[PDB]
Formats: sequence, structure tokens, C-alpha cells
Amino acid sequence: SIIRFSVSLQQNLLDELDNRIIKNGYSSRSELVRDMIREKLVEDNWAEDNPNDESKIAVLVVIYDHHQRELNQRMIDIQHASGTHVLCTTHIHMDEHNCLETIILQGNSFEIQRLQLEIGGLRGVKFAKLTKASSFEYN
Amino acid sequence: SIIRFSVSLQQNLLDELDNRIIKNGYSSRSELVRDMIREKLVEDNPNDESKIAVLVVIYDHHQRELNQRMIDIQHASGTHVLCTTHIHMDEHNCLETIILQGNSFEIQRLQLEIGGLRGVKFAKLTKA
Amino acid sequence: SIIRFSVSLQQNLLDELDNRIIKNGYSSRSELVRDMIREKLVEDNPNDESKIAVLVVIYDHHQRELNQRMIDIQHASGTHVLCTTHIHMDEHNCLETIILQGNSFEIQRLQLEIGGLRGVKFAKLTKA
Amino acid sequence: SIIRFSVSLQQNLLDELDNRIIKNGYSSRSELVRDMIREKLVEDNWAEDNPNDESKIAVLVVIYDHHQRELNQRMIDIQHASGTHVLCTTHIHMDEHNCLETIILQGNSFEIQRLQLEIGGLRGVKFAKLTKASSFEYN
Ligand SMILES: [Cl-]
Ligand SMILES: [Cl-]
Ligand code: NI
Ligand code: NI
Ligand code: NI
Ligand code: NI
Repeated sequence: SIIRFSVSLQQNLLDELDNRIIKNGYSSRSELVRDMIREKLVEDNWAEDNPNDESKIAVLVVIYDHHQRELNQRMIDIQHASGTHVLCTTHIHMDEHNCLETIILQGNSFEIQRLQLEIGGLRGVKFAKLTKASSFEYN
Repeated sequence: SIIRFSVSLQQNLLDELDNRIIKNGYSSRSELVRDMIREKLVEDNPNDESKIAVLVVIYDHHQRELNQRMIDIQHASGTHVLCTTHIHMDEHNCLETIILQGNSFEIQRLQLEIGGLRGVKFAKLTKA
Repeated sequence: SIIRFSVSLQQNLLDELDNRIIKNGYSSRSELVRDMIREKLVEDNPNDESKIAVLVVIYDHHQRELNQRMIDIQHASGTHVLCTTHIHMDEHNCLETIILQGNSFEIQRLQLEIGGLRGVKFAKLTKA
Repeated sequence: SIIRFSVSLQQNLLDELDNRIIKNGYSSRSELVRDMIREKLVEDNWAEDNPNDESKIAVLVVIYDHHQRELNQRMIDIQHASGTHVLCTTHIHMDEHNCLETIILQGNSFEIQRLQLEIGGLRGVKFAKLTKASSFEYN
């Protein structure tokens, strides 16, 4: 695949850019810009997704209080009502108060995003972030 | 302004960039990429504090030695891996979630070196 | 000999026992179960040493509060859970693998209390 | 489901039995015998499995030296040649020398058993045990 093209820009914007490359550990600006583009294309793709398309994949990362009783069940009822399909979940303890969970999800972009918003709103949930992928990155 | 530079991008994703240019009404790549850079700079210390993170990896399951090189890099980075889980997304792809511990330098190194592997189609970090 | 006692067993599995009796040529349940007991006694310290183990659980995914009660029992047992992974085997079942640490008393307690839950269809321990 | 029937036995064999119940933490003999039966029926069922039946599920637990270079690849090539389908794998470090892996497998009983035997034969593999399930336990 890999093809190389050229880009222009405001040498003013470019000092914002070239400082990110430093404090972020990039070898080149070409490398930071690549990543920024890939992200934007993934977001645009999810923005404009149909609902017969239940084929997107994402990972939901949740940190929550695992002595918060019945939180697990609340989380399951929500997932079950959201329309998404959980392919896999992994759970670890981060400490006596906190558990971290990875939930691998299939569905359409808006069921998945909803699931995230509903789960983040639950008492005991301290963190709920979505990793999105699009077909072009891997098909 | 005027400052020209190079960017590499896989055919699939350049197509992707290019249809987005046609859809959304842009007059060039350079113009759309410029707006992407600007948006992502109004969206995007590293330190020695130890954090837990999740690295999500999509990779070609038929790519020989890929797992071995991910394991090598994971020793190279300085992060401690707590758990890895792999599933098949389809005949050509596996998705893996890596739950790990480290400081910001180890972790950022991890995401970047794993990301740059041939066969790795996607490497995205979440830090908590 | 002569010593009679009771055993409970789900309809599915008693059928299972009963066809096995017809297939394999046995004259009664009692006779086949007797051979099973004898074989499993020529096949099958507990101590305070900490071991790593894997508990594999199949359970009904629509059974409300089941996960919560497994989590409660896991605090009840004394074992430390290192990782849990769940997948769907089908619309009615989930399979979970629990990787845990404990002494023989905590672990054995764990397998037994989780096993006895309604909704749990299978609970099998591997100790390493 | 749960139905209760009665069984007879040699009161000599029965002292072997009643001592297991003690040093194993069973509440009753009915409880130990239940488990023994379920196991035996699972083994008999796997013994007499067809090959068009690629629907059995099992969990393979492997402990191995994760500084043993290329062991992972050997393990993947074997799984790929065995005919089985890996639904999910989870890996943790048990120490600097050892990793524990859980591999959730679908296939027929003899592909799965073979995979186990081939993997246990690899240098660096220190433990490779199969948990088997049968349909009657959960369908
Ligand atoms: Cl589901
Ligand atoms: Cl496979
Ligand atoms: Ni469901
Ligand atoms: Ni290591
Ligand atoms: Ni706890
Ligand atoms: Ni494969």
C-alpha cells in the first residue's frame, strides 16, 4: 500500500506541529500528520454511518468501583438494550477500589456511542472511553 | 506560510482521504490535511508516574513472527504487561487488547514501536 | 455391600446417564454409576501454598445478578482474581475463564460455591 | 431440571468415597458423585465424537517460558494446522520466567486433543491441560 504525497501549510501552524513531534516522541512530522489523518478519517467515517451497518468494531474501556454493588448488572442491562454485540470482555483489578474492563463491541456507530454515554453516566463508573476502528484501516 | 513537506499513507487510506475531499467539498489534499492538522491541534507533562493503559491492536493474523516482534518491543519499551486478550475479527484480522502499566515514556514508546510494525493495521492507546 | 444413597442430576444429564446405560450395555443406573465412582477413584496435601489457577465457567447470560453473585463468592473464597475473560458461546451461554491466585482451601471453596449457583452450567478448575 | 434418584454400592468402595468428601470440601457424597458422573459423561461424549462435528468447545491452559524465543509462532502454526478455531486467548505473566495462557477453542474432539498433545510436546511448554465441555451440560 504505502504511497507518499506532499502537503503545504502555514509555517505559523507548523510550530504548533513541530513541538508536538518533540514532546510526544515522533521521529517525523510525516508520522504525526499520518496519525492525525487516520484518526480524522475514522471519526468522519463513524459520524456518517448507516444503521443497517451493525458491523463497526470498537473497544470500550471502563474503570469502575468494583465494590459498587449491582453496577455490573446495570452495565449488562444497558448493553443488552443498546443493540450492540459484545464479542469479548476482559476484567482486571487495578487496586482494591478500582477495576478496569475492556469490552470489544460490534454494532453501528450510534448504538456503540450510546452504550458508552449511558455507561459513563452510571454512578461508580469513573472512566469510559471508546477506541474506534474503521474498515479502511484493516480491509 | 508556503512550507511544503511529505506524508506517506496507504492506498486504501489515501483513497479515503481523496473521497473525503470530493464529498466534503475541498479543493486539494493539502487544504483538507491542513484543516485536519488544525482541528487535531485544538483537540489533542509526560512524567515518571506509573499509569495503567490499554493498547488496542488490529493485525494480520497470517503475518509470521508478528506476535513475537510485539512481545520483543513490549520488553523493549519498559512497560509491564498485565493482560493480553486476542480475538478474531475475521479471516484476515485479529484484534488484541493489551492492558499494561508504565510511565509516560515507556508507554508512548510502546504504542509507537508496535504501531510501526508491518502487519499492524491499527495501534491506539488509552491511558487511565 | 448393600449401601444405598441419593443423587440429584438434571434431566438432560440423567437422560445422558440413561442412554449411556443402554449403549454401553449396563443393567442399571446403580451399576453404571458404581463403575464411574470406581474409575474416578483410580484417576482423581491441600495446603497453604499459594497457586495460580484457572476456573472455566459456562453460565446463562440472561440470568439476572449471576455475575454479581460470582463476584460476591470470589470475595467470599479468599482467592485473588488476576484476570477474567468472557465470550458468548451462543445466545443462551457465556463462557468465562477466571485466572486466579490462592491456597488450596480458598480455591476449592471458590470452585464449589460458584459451581453451586443457579445459572452456572459448568465450573471446572485447573491448578498449576 | 434437577431430578433425584438412588444408587447402591460396596460399603468398602464407599470408605474411599466418604474420605474424598472430607479432604475436598464436599457437603455431601451426592455432590461428589454428581461431579464424577458429569465428568465421565463429558469424557465418554468426547471419546465417541464424529469429525463433521466441529462444534465442541474447550479451554486449553498452557504455562510456558515466555523468554523461549519463537515458541509463540510454533504454537500458532500448530493451531493453524490442527483444524480447530481459536475463539479467544488471554495471556498473563505469572513471573519473569513463566506465562499462563487460556485458549478457548472450537472444533472436534480429536483436533482439539491433538492440538493439546502437540503443544505440550514443545520445548518451553511446562503445562498444557484441556478443560472439556459437552452440549448436555449447557444445552
Ligand atoms: Cl450480546
Ligand atoms: Cl482460527
Ligand atoms: Ni445478550
Ligand atoms: Ni517479559
Ligand atoms: Ni475485591
Ligand atoms: Ni487462523
